[PDB]
Amino acid sequence: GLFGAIAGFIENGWEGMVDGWYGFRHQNSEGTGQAADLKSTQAAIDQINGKLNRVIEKTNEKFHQIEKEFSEVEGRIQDLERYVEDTKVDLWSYNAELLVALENQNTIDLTDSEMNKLFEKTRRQLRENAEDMGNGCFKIYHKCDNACIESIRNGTYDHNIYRDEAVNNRFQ
Amino acid sequence: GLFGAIAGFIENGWEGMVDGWYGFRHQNSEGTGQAADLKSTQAAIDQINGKLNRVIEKTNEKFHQIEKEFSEVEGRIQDLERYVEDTKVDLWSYNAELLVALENQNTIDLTDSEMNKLFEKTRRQLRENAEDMGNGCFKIYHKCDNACIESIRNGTYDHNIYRDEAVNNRFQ
Amino acid sequence: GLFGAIAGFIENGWEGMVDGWYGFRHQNSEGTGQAADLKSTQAAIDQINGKLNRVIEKTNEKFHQIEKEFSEVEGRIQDLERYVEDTKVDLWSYNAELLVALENQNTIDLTDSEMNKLFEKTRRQLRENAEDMGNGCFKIYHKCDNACIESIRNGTYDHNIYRDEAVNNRFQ
Amino acid sequence: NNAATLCLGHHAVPNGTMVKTITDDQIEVTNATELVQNSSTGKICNNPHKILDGRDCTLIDALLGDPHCDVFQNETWDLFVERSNAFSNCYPYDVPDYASLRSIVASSGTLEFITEGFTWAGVTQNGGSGACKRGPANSFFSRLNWLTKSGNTYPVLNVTMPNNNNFDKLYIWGVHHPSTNQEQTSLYIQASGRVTVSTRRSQQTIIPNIGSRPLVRGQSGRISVYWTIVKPGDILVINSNGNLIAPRGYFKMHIGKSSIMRSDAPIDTCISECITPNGSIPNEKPFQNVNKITYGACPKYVKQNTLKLATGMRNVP
Amino acid sequence: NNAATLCLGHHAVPNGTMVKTITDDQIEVTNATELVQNSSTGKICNNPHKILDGRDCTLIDALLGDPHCDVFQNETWDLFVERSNAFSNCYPYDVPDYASLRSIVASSGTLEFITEGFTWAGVTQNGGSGACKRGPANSFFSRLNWLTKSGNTYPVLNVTMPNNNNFDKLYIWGVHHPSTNQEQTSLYIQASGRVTVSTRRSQQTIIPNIGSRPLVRGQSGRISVYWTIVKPGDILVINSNGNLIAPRGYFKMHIGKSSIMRSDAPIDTCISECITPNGSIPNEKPFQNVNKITYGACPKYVKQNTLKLATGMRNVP
Amino acid sequence: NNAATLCLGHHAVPNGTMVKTITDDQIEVTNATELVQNSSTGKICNNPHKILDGRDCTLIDALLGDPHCDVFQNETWDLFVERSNAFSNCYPYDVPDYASLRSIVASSGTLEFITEGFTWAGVTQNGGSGACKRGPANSFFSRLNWLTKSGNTYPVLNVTMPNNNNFDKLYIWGVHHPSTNQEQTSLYIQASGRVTVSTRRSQQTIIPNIGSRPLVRGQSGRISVYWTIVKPGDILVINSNGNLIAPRGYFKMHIGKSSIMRSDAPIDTCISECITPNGSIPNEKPFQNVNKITYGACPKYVKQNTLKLATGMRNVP
Repeated sequence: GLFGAIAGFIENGWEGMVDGWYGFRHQNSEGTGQAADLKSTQAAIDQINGKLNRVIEKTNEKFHQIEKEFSEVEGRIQDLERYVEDTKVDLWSYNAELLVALENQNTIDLTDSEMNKLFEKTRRQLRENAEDMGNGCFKIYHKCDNACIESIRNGTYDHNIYRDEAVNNRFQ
Repeated sequence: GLFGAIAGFIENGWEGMVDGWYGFRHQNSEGTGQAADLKSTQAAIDQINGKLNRVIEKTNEKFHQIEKEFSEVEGRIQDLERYVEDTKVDLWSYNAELLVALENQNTIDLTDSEMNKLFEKTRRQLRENAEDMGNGCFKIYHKCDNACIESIRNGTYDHNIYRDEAVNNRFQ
Repeated sequence: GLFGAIAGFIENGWEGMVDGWYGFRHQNSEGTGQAADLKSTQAAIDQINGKLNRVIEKTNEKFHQIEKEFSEVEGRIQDLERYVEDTKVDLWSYNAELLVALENQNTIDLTDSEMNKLFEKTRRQLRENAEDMGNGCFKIYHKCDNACIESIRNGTYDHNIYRDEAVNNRFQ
Repeated sequence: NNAATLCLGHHAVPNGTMVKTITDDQIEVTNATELVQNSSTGKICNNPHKILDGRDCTLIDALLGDPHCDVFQNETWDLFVERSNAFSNCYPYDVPDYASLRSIVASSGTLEFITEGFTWAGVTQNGGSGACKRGPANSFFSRLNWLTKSGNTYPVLNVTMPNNNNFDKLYIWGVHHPSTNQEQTSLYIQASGRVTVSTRRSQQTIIPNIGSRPLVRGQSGRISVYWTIVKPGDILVINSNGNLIAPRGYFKMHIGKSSIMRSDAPIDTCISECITPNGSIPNEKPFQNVNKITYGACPKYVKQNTLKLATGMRNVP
Repeated sequence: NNAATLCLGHHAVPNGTMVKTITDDQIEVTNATELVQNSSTGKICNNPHKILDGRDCTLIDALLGDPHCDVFQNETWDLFVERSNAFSNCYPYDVPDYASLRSIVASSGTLEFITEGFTWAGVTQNGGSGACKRGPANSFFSRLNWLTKSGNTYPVLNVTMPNNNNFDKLYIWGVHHPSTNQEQTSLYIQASGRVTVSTRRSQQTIIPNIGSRPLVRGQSGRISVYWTIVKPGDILVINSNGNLIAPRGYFKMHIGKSSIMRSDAPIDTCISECITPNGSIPNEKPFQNVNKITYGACPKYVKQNTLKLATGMRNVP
Repeated sequence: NNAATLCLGHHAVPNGTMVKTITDDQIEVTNATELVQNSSTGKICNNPHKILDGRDCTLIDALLGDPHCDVFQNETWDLFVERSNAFSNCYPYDVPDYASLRSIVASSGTLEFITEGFTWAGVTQNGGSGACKRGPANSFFSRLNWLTKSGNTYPVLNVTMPNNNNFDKLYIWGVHHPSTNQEQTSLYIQASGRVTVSTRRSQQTIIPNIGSRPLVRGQSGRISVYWTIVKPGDILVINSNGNLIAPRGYFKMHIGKSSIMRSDAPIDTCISECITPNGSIPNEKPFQNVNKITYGACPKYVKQNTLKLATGMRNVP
């Protein structure tokens, strides 16, 4: 993908996470866990649904048209009837090939965006109290328990509180 | 948007800035201000103008064509005339639906790029003398007055000069 | 481009590099050099080749169609024949204009991605032992010879080894 | 406990799907969806469109009134289904420009027939024939009227019938081409008839053509059929000295969503907007691969049997 | 003063616009622009295209020379505007394949008529009629020549007229169908005429068709009209023993950008490349919603009444 | 040596190419590729399609059997190449609906002719003419049979020929229109002939049309040509009292990829899937600018003479 998060610096996906598309797996003093992140999981499920018939009509409704099969050879006029259809079918057949190829490139890109934007909403919160390991996990350099993590996840985490202690465990 | 700068980490847009699309609002010893940035404001206004008829012709010029309305019922031949038109109109009607949807996705993406590229031309200049607050503003950790800011904005700012003093105010 | 690496923070391209699309030019104690990087040079050459007839058919094969030039004036029926063709030609002529313009925007974007993803696979390896100069080169702050560079390039470089010495040459 | 580890990531699946993009012919994903409809229950749902099963009758024979199509008099349809096994069983005929007569009636969506008091002075009405029996008895197209001689003369017929209505009238009529001159005169006295139906604005004149044709239901003559539309305020005028096969009235013309389809699919009670000759189809998907021929609210025919749209992100187990 | 604060950002607006993208049905933006032209001043600008107002005349009647269309002789147009209120006022007629005759003349863009010395030996020229008056006097189509008998005989006409020109010649002629035999013979002596116009490469033969038609300007006969094109170096040959309505000459044919439109819009002095039956339109926008019928340099007709392209970034006040 | 410098970057070139994207009308790149084919060797490769050079013959004259087209009897083609310099050199003729006759035969892809034992009782077969010579001798279309009188009578011909084959039969025939009545009777005894070819399901009747036409190879009469298709299990019936130009047999009809093209390009030994009237073209590129007329596996005609796709990244020297 274009940012190179999904199948990029992140090796893998978590076949357990039956609660969301993105989220967090923490490892601390008390143990571990795993929780969905609804704000950026909704942002993909709203972009991917309003992308379907943003471009196709309320299913066009047609009635009496031209005949498209023939019992008898007739020449010029039927040549023209057949060619008119053949011409249309090849254009819709291309339009629908290209439609999908573009939508699929975009779907795949907008998700690889949503992952790498969670990573840099988060990297920005943890500020200087931690480090980008380079595998999608940060190493937190302080005592961080079940309400310290939960304050990150719900985007209210206060970095000042742990600022000195975390510069400590880091460089001493 | 795809990088998540505009309506992303940046909360808001400055309804005063009647001088440009991007730019800087500084707050220092002397007070504050606001100035346009023409180099990346031109880069959007050149991408958005050469994107209009990069793809549509010099307006095709047509003359005698086929009749498209009829006083009398006639059957097979008029069936075919009507279908030929109906068929074309639905293809142009789709082409122009998709044209816009693609251009509009792209316009919106190329601008969200231009913002987040100004932020990382700038973050790269200020080097280690300052910090990403996580709201689109850096906190400069030194005395920075009306020609210190203006040296950043015009991309000649020398980071060495303030290097020690700025590591000072930072970590002491 | 969308990330602003190629023709962005990187001024220039190396008209010598007849061995790859991306790679490294190092300058150390022993001297200098230049080596291709095949992993992200292949990633563009695989994206750009499977992008050609991902969307166009196995060249449609047509046989007896309608006549498209005429010796004699005839009126209604020939009006319709000509209009059918004229109508198709203008739709394929648009489709192929738009095809290219979209593919070309994408080619140019996927390469500007591949460069800026090599830079942040690398920036992530060198961790804190070096600094983003802001021109696409890092300044390594330690003794780094012909097997120290080669350990970066082949993505096995161990940052711990040089961690203290490199914090040394850096901040003392 | 003086450090922690926070990990960001994404979901995945055991068995995910392959799709195509602008930059991979194939690439794995978490969910996907099919845009092309490629099957059909094989039945034609009789709702919301009014389906009319022609059974043993083609729309023209129903029109004309082949005795075995009498059940279809004054009928109407959104969709006329014509059946491959249909046959004719009346005097043998042809329709110059049949395809068009068929189309225009199919589109009108009605066979409502209004009888009109044509005065046919000096001739015999209600001719019948051995090709067109009603049980054991000799008969003819219900909507047409075979005018033969009376006495030893057939005068020059000259009649008219104005349109004081606010709809168009479709008049159907024909001309009889006999096989031997024995027959020409045995019926129409004259040597070579002529039929001239006209309005203020148009006309058609037909001379018959004596001669033998392949034999059909014991007959080697033929009736050729023709139609005249008469607009409100216009007039109709029939003028012939022999061989006229006359109309009894007119068909109301309508404007609307009506049409005709050839299919052998059976009719069911169910609901389906889209109809194909292969049977009905769901119209939820934007495309379809069942038949370029359709009727109703239908996906777009394309060539592909499958197209997969990504409904989820890239999948790495 | 030992620190500062630098902020990066973007502009915005109080009232911004909603548009659509691949990923929002609606999303706010700073400026936008309309791609579909959906209105018309309602007038047809007489520049840069040469407009020709047909007024009370259809192109065919102007062609043929209905006396009340004499002002249009030898005229020319880029665009012929035909008016809903036009009428005919000459002998009643029909044109087998009228739509085509109309089209080809409209495309030629000229009514330039060249008179040719046809020698019509043994017959009376310049027949007139009560259906086609010039003031109080009896008259006929200016471009045609009604040949009646002379003495008590109408000989077999056999004439020719080679094309030694480097353009195609359009010959227009007709055949008269009388109502009663009194008239057939009262004019053409013979019992049943015949008209055979031919080139080296083609021919057309028309037998008349006696009989009554609805009555029009005191007439229940009809003239049927036909055309022959004669290429450079080809020859024309007219050959008839009665009922020929003869040409006086030919129409020059041209190749070019000429056409015809039906509209009731009035003609104005202004400049507009694009013309619709609804009146002219600006052609700055790539699309238009005014009419699928157009002429000139015009946007593309589509179904949508509006489409908004983003000319600026996303807007967050 | 207590520090190093690592640089990341990209390749470049001295002379790179300009292309277009959604956001620059021009922008420099490292490699590019042309998607529109705009030239032609100028020759038509005789593989893999079976090309048939008509030379001095049009497909209809080859069909009918103009003596100078005898080499083309029973021939076949995937592609028939008709040459601008072709001429006819037999009795002069016309084909109502020529364009269609031509199309259907071209598509059938064969002139295979099967002779059938037509019994023509009471008449002379093998009429010849001065317009259609075989060396010094008088001749006629090989596939047709001019029936004249015998004794001082021409009886009413009434023949038939069932189709007990599993393919369709194409029957070609005509009607002779003489110039003077001297000729009508000098050949067919009767005053005015008639030709009625029919099946179970259709019929065509043609009255001749005496009169003079421009003179061609010493003749001012004309033969008009007509075709009848006869489906398996159907029957053919010819019925005429004069002027019939009779068939000798039938043409086998085929279904398949066969067609016809007008071109003056010479035929070569080489291989090319795509053929244009301008000569063959390579079909590697998705598009082409050589001709909207094509045959075979061909790129798509478009208007543009060039379109450049980027095969490499952006180029900054």
